[PDB]
Amino acid sequence: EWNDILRKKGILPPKESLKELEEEAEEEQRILQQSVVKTYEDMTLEELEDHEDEFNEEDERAIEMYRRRRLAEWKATKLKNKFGEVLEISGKDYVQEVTKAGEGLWVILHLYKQGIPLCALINQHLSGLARKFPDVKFIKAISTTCIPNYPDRNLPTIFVYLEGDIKAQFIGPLVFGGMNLTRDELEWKLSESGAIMTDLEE
Amino acid sequence: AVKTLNPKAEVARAQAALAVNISAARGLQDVLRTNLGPKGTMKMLVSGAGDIKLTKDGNVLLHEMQIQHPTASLIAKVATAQDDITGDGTTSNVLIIGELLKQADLYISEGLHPRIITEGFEAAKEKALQFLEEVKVSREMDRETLIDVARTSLRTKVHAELADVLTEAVVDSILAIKKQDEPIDLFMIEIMEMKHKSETDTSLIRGLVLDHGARHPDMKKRVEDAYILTCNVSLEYEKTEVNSGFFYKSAEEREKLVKAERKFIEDRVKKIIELKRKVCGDSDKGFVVINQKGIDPFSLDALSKEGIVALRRAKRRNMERLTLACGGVALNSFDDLSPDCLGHAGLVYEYTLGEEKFTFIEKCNNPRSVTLLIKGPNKHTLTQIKDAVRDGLRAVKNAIDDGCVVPGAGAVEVAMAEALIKHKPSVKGRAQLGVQAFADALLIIPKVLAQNSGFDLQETLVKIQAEHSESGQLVGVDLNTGEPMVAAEVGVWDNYCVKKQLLHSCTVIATNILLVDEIMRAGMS
Amino acid sequence: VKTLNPKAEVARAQAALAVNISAARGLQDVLRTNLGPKGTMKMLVSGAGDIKLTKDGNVLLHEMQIQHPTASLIAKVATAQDDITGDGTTSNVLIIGELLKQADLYISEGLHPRIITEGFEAAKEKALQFLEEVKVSREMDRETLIDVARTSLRTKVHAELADVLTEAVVDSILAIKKQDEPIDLFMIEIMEMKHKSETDTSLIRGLVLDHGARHPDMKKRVEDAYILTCNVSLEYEKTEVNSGFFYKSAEEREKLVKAERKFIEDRVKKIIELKRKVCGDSDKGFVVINQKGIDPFSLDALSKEGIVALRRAKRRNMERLTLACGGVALNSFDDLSPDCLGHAGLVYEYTLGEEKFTFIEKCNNPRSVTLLIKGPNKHTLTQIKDAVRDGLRAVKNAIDDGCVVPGAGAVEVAMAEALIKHKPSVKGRAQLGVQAFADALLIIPKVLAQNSGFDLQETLVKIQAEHSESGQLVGVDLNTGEPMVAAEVGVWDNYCVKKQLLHSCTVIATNILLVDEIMRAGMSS
Amino acid sequence: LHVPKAPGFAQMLKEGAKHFSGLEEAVYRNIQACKELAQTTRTAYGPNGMNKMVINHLEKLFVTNDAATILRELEVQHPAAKMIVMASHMQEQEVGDGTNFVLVFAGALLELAEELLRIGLSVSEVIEGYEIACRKAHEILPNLVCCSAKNLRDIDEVSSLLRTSIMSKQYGNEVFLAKLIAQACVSIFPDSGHFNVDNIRVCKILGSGISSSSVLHGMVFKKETEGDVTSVKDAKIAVYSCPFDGMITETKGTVLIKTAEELMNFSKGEENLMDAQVKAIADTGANVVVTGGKVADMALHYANKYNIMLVRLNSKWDLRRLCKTVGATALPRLTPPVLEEMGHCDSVYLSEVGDTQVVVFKHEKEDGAISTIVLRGSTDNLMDDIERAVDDGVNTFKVLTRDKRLVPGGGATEIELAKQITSYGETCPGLEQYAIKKFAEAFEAIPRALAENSGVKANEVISKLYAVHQEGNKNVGLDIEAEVPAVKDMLEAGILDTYLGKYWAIKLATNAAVTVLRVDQIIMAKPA
Repeated sequence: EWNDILRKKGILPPKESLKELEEEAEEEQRILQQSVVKTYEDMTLEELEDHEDEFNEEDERAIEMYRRRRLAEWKATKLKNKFGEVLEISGKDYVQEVTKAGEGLWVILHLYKQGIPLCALINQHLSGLARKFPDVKFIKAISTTCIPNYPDRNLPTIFVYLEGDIKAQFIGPLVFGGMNLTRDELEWKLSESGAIMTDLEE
Repeated sequence: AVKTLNPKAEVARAQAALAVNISAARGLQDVLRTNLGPKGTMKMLVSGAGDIKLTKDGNVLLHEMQIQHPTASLIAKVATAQDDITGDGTTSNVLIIGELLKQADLYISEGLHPRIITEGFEAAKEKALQFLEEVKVSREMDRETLIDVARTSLRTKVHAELADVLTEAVVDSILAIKKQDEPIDLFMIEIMEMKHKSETDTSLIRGLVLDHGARHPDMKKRVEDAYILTCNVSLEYEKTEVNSGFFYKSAEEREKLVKAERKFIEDRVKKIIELKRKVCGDSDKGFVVINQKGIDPFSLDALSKEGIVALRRAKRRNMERLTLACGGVALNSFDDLSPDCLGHAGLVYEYTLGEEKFTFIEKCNNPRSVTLLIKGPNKHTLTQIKDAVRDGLRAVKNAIDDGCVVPGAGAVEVAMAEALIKHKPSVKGRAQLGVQAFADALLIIPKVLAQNSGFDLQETLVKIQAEHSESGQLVGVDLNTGEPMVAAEVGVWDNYCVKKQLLHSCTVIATNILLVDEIMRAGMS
Repeated sequence: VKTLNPKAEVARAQAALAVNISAARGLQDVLRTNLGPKGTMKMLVSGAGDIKLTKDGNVLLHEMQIQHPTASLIAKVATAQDDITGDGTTSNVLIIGELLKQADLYISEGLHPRIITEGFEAAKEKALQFLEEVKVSREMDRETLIDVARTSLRTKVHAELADVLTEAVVDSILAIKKQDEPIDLFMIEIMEMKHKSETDTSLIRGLVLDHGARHPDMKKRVEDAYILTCNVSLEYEKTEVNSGFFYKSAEEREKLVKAERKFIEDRVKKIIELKRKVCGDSDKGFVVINQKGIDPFSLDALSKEGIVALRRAKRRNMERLTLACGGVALNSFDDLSPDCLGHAGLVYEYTLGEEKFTFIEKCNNPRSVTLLIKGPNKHTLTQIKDAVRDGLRAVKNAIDDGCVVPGAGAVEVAMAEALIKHKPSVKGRAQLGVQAFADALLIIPKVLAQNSGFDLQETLVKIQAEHSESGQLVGVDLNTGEPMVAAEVGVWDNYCVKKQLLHSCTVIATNILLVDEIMRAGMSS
Repeated sequence: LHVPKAPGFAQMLKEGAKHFSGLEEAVYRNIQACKELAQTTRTAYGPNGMNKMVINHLEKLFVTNDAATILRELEVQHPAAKMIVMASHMQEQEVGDGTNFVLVFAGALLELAEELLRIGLSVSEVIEGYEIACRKAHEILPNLVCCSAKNLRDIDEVSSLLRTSIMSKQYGNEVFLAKLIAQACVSIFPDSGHFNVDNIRVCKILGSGISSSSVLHGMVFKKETEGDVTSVKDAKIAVYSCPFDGMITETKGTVLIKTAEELMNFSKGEENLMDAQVKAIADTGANVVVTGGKVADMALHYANKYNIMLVRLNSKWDLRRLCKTVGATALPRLTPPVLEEMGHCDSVYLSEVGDTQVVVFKHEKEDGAISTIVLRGSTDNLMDDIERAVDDGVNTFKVLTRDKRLVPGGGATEIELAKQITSYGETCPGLEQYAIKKFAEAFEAIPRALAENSGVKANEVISKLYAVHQEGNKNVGLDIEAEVPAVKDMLEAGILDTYLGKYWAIKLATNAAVTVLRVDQIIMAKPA
């Protein structure tokens, strides 16, 4: 009564506010439910192999167009699978790959001294990663011949380079310390460098 | 009530449930009575994107208006099922249901718990169903029967001149069918969508028409006589499925490996052209190859170096179409080859429509697959014509299925009305009351027709009912001067089984609507 | 028309019709349950946390928070009806809404409402002559008016309240200044005395006032009292023209102070002299009452005297006591005689809670009396006040003329049958409205069937077929529903009641049904 | 001041749902909107047809006097506007000119329809009257032709005909563009059985104005020669649809080495193989090579040793068009071609054409399936305007190849049709005579615009033209920029028109008219 008369006249009490927030949130919640079916035919590339449970009609215009774009995508992605073995170049050439390493290609510049299970396990993880991402340039070597008399208490130091610009750093075991460190966590860190797009729990 | 448990629970009591259902149905019937009949209004339904479709079809009318009511949702669902089954007079369904509920409202306005009305409606439905079984007349299908059936049932969803041209085209259409096989289905006949010219140019094609033209500027634009090679063999390049690569020491080794790569397409092409020449190619004996897979430019050039006809990527049903049009046996591999697989076409040419280039095959000796071409001013008119021809072919199928045609244009339902009135003092009780209104139920059908025509309702109605009562025949409704006059003599009928299913569904949905007692929005707590 | 003012509600013909119909449906359906001695009892809550128990239609209309055009028209019309007659006002809205519902079924059938309007006016006229010819006279006696009061008291309240109030009202109308001239109840007041049982309300000869000795040192019960009715200032007054006192010593102060209370004391000495002249010793009662106030000085000056004084009473109190005690009201002391005095037999005081009361009874010939309502609950007090008002209204509408008509559906069904038989005379589609108009009165008994618990059509047809060769004066029973003659129990109702009922209902229905378009203009953007 | 909305249809709408019903809401609103749209662009497509410009959302400028582009870029919220623009688009797909005629005629017919529904006729009566008048017009129209198209081959006839389509642009110069278009089209038309509009392309150059444009039987490419040697007089042109590099495996062509001599002759064998291939291709007899794909530096080196011209392109359309033009052939292998499959040109010159490098093809043979038009101007909008005029002329020519029927210009035909159809509709029974007569009277809207643009008084000359049409003249029309009532003949001045364009225009216009008038209710959903 009196409060709503106040409301017509004044705004001294606030009580009619904030009832639009949950309204808009629920609107968007109902809206975002059509994204599952919007791209049902626009994601899978095996739907042709999924005959008799995916076909209702074929317009042969946008769907053959989908095959065309899909095959272009496939050829573009499989023309780049050239790697998969971490390689040991020498320090003499080092200037030629710190700089002349290709523009638009990430370089995981790994430096290490073999012998500690830290460096050994890190080398194992990156070598196994090479089996998954053959589109990434891996480099392994002895830092002593890469950097003269490099402090041996600063290994293994991960370097992320492209066009001579350091984008990501992971210096020493201070960020990799522990035998509990695993495959997916390394992949997670290199994804966080901005090179890879994947998903992990933690 | 449960609203105590769920503060976000919307509850509508039994009386409230009936009230809201009735309001929804009344709105639906008021907007739908504008549709059926050759005099029903034609509306604009436009989406937010601006997509415009102009229709007289109740179903597409339903699915492009803004609907909100769960009861209205169920109405649309059942009407859509009816349209799926036969697709004609769909408006009659919902109008009948709405007015049945209206009469039930008029009576429930005096207490009178509705289950008695439901059972009385069931009994009256049974009696009227037997009456319909009696009243229907049988005449075997022919030129006049089917042409008049199409001309009559077509105008429920489309105008007049289109109805006439469509009737002629569909008379020419259902003739490539078997004698006694009933080979008619949508899987077997195709419709062309091409925005080319006005409506006075639409026709039909016994043969087949494809939207794919020459892949290379050496092909043939027109073949006098062609032998057809439908094939389901991969001709484009493919990768070895174990991912094998090339390892060599010399560039000439790379050359030899390239030759090794090409040899397989080479010998497939060799086999195909060898069969072509062996059958014949000389002296204007065109050869056509039909594949649904890719073709390499290497294979394209290899086959086209001698000007063969071959194309790519047609609809998968076109392979059935061609088997029953050209006659040649289909194939999936060249393990076994014989000129038996060769099809035949009496004329092939091309005509490029705008950006798109079209091929046409025709002069089929025994065509079992035919296609329909329609050209109109724009998209909305072509969608409307496509829907109209779909429903018209549905009606033609329904007519040619059985050999019984019921008269149309309002006679049969007033006949049912009077017959049910006669039977009424035998229904044993207050259900007669419902039965009474139940007769008044069918009362709407010419009434709406009378309503659409602008004639005053009660006078024409009592005229019609008196005309039927005095005689025993079936008198129809005039749509030019309103004067009662029988309609079966000008070529007016309607599908018997269609009305059977109509009455079935209408009664079932009517009792389902009337038997509601509680409307909830349970959930979202 | 949302262009001239973008914020303006514009509704077309059917929109206005539908909203009016829906509002009328809601109102009538709500008010079905509020008539008969077996109607449903309504509880209302004001905008403060205060509760009123009502069976009155106008109370319900003006307590609902309803903002609607038709509802506003209903509230105004029912307010006027309650003002004029004030009984069975439910019938007004029931008739109006039922006629609306009827005419809906035919305007929906394309009947333009004007024709139905002329049909309704013809039905008005014919039913008017029928009620005029079937109206029957009877000399107004005690028992006749007992039955008439029982009618309305079973209408608006329950059994025992009716049992006491019929007696109360019939005795109330007996007390009158002039039997042969119109009575008025402003001389017969209602006072609320909220400390006793619901069965303790009664009628008291004379008047009782709510204010007592403003200077309390007086007696407690006096007998054989003469009455002084004065309207003069008995308290100190300052002249309108401003002035002041001037002196130079305290002796002048004493002189001026003692001379400043001289005029009022002269007035009270006039009064005391008149008292002693009218009666000396022997303890004869002598009551003085002034409309205006009395200052404490003269208050004590007369309280030391045995005289009792009353001040600040209601303005109509003195005007009615003029007749009641037989005296003449005094407006100044320029001349005076004992004739202007009134008299009473016994006067006593009674205390309660915070207030006390002055009882004036044993009038020599009671021509003004007072009704006292004693009850626990204030809303109960107000409900009993409404009941007594309805009873007095009904007895007045009975006594004013010398004719009365049977109720409880009897004459209703009578003119129903008469109009049904007469309808063959009238012409055009308006005839149908006449039928609907007939159906109008049909709402009246059947709701009683709904208010009794019987099948509506069953009782309706029993009563309709009860018609012998001559028109039976047969209504509906309140315990068996079987047709029963009205004269045997002797429950009737006033003629002009149903007369103005028909007048108002017909005209308001015309106004509702002739409308074309609804606006909500007047919004300054 | 409290009133809700009616339960029912008004209460089952969505929140964003809007609706218009009956003659009141739907009909008056769409009729007024269509009249607005017609009046917006009612000042163009004439001898004086005043060009109008617009800015788009894409922030590109457009100065057009044919309604097609300006309406297609413009967006609306009125469905009937979508209907009329789609009608114009269908006209464009049919012929592609005079997009203002359909708009004016539609506006006039919708005005007359609103008047008739004011009178109080059924929609069916008016619609059938218009359809009767439509088919009667279809029947009478072919009886009105004069001086149909003879050959479509001579140059002067092409000038005289296409200039008529040209007056809609560049009022200050006519004959120059006529020469250009006539020469180009006579060069390009095979003159035997077929044509494609794609057979003609044009090229734009920034710089000097129209005075320096030209036509070359031979394409224009801006590309620059990789090799130093350029511009042989007349020579053979070898074309490789495949890339210029050597045979590379479409799979991985890896190499493995076990001993030293393998490496010793690795690059030696590579260079020798490409040397042999390039040597053979040179020995084919040509000196001009235009590849499709990228170019190999060492193979380019051998070409230098063999003195070869190298050009690489991007458009496969251009590649196939070159095959059509110079007799070139597509070879998807690096194998040397045969002399039958050879390209030929009397001039392939790498030059500068306004401080922009150009590769020009020219034949003394004047042959080729495609001939390019070099355009000269100073601003891109001028390029667009001249290209629109050129397109009008060339599509006039293309649609006139077939359907060689002609129609008088100047507007006399429309008034002849109006008078004749009114005379016929004077006898119509029922209530459709009003519709038939107003259909004819609608043919006065086109001369209304034709008179308002030229700066002359409209109604005076309209009355004079009716007076002289009473004498029965199909060839008398307004004098341009007269400023004073004066009319004369049009066939004299070559002021003519095509039959098929007008026929399609009127047919589509009537279809749209019946379409819109058949609409009885409008329902809109929630806006996107």
